Amino acid sequence: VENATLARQALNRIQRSNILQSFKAKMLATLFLLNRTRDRDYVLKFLTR
Amino acid sequence: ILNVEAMHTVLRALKNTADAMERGLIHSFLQTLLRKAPPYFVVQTL
Amino acid sequence: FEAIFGTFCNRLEWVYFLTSGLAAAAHAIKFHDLNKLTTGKMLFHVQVP
Amino acid sequence: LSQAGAHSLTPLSMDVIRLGEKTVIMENLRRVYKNTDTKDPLERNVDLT
Repeated sequence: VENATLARQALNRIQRSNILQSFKAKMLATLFLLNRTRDRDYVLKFLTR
Repeated sequence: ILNVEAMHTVLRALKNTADAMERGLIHSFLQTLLRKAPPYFVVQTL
Repeated sequence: FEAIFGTFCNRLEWVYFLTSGLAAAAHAIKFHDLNKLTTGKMLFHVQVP
Repeated sequence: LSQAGAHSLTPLSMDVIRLGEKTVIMENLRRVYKNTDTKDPLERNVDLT
């Protein structure tokens, strides 16, 4: 949902490279929620996301 | 059922056509707006 | 002597599928002859904007 | 050119903001562009050297 793509849309090389870069960022950035932080607004924005 | 399917197809095609025409008018309006818009720093300096 | 007091059974707490919130996840219909189907696929008359 | 649009009004809900006697409409365009085939022209590419 961060990069505008669907199932029927074909993908270029650099688009998938940015997909994998966001994978490598977000697998480490938000792996564990209740282990790292306990801010109310962050968990609320997580559930909204 | 073939007349039913043809009528259903042409009505959903024309409805999608009208809504896509409206979306394209929105898009061309936004394109003209972003073409005729300097950024913040230009008008702030001015 | 020795005393044996009131014996206690486990009064089982019941549970139903439509009572919990997971029935708000799906739309469950009841079919009467499900074993007769080889396979059935559902079509999606999907338009694209 | 201002002889157009007289006697025609309707109420409609959209969010405003108050910035020092300036009341501004605020409105995003994901609703007009979700499940589409063209990227939204507000999603811009910018070069830096």
